[PDB]
Amino acid sequence: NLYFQGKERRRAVLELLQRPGNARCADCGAPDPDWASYTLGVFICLSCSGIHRNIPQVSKVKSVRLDAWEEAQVEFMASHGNDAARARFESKVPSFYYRPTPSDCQLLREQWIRAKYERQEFIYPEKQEPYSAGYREGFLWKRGRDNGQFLSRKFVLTEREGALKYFNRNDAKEPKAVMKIEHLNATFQPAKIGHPHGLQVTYLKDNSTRNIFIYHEDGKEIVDWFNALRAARFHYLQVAFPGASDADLVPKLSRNYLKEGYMEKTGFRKRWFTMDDRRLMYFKDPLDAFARGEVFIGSKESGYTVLHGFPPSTQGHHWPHGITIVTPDRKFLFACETESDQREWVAAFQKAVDRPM
Ligand SMILES: [Zn+2]
Repeated sequence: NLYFQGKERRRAVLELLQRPGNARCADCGAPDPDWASYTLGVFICLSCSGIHRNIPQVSKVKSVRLDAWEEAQVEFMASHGNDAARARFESKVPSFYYRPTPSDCQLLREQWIRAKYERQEFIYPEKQEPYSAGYREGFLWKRGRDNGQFLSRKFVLTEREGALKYFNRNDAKEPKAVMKIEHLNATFQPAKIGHPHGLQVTYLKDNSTRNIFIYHEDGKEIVDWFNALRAARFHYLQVAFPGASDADLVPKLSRNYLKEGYMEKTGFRKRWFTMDDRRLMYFKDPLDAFARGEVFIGSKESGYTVLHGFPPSTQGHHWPHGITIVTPDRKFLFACETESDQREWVAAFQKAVDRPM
């Protein structure tokens, strides 16, 4: 009964999706993947399948449900799969190495797939040296301090000195800037930086917060920089926090910002705000080289409250939608342009409020 034959082959491959090990995209972790690399033997989301197609000499994809399958292809998935791929392709992933989520930028999702399956960095660990050696140097494009032009500059990350440094566009032996690892936070910001490989590096200098904005033409190179920076952070935290587990530390290597955007602050004046964990920073503009100031936001239990609207007898022209933050010592007033802005900011603030000290 050929109908039964066809049906059985179809339900065989579907049943593989219905294995717990295959319940999430192999690459980004999105639930319920619908596609497959029948050459890598993994189940993946639509988005990751699109990336896989761009490495055709490595990965060939089909829809699990909507494409025709050969017995041997189904058999290959059955002998392989996502657990198998974890053991094979993620065998030697360093603890510091950033693993992308579905909301990450394309660069990170793409480079993850390439690192695992193309370059096979976690099968052959000598390939990990760019981000594992505690020393890395190379050229990067850096946004001008006070202008929008990028200049190519030599950067050096040196664990021995606990710093990232760059140099002038000259022969000089002494760096232009030294950025200490202890308070360095690197996040990818392609939208903001206006380059798909745009990396923001934010650090503490002379008890003030500073930003640089850099990129490399090559996706691999920038992502190597990023992971090198994480390595340095990790090795730092390990020293700083004896007895802390890997899991304790890894979430601290770098931190995406809870929320960023324009708000008005007390007259009222528009500033670009950035919520970094418990630290609400502001700037004149997103590409400002320095923080103009900062507000700390502790726990509800520590006397912090987030309230909607403005207090009675608030005066001025402002944006319509107010937020008040009550601290044990002070009051902070903000005005948001829109309600969704307000809702968004309220929630970010509340995240800090709701989290114990
Ligand atoms: Zn995916």
